[PDB]
Amino acid sequence: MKPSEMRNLQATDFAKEIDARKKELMELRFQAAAGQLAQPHRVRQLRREVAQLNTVKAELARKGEQ
RNA sequence: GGUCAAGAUAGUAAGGGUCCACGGUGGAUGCCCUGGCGCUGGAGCCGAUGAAGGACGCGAUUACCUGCGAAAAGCCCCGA
Repeated sequence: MKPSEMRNLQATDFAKEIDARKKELMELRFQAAAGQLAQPHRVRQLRREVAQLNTVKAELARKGEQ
């Protein structure tokens, strides 16, 4: 989610922890339009995760090279 | 009482007038402020690591605005 158990992983996993959510974030987005989205928040969350799932990855891009 | 004659005179308002009562219209007036004006002082550059100012977007529902910008009404960190 954010702690040292987020970065904890592989760069590729970051992607996996990305390209998988936006796979949920889709089926969700579909549901909505199809009517049944009972997890309005899920959306916002899943989303918020992807944010972190990059901000971090991005924090590395400078720590270990400057 | 009456009839006849001669006189005189009022009343009704279709509509109007003045005044009062009560209303409608309309926004003056008074009180108020979520908005302005001036002077004093403070502060005084921004931009190819891409401005100024904008287009299209982001929301469970979003047309206007606001904040942002696909990491999209927000993401990390430090403090409070």
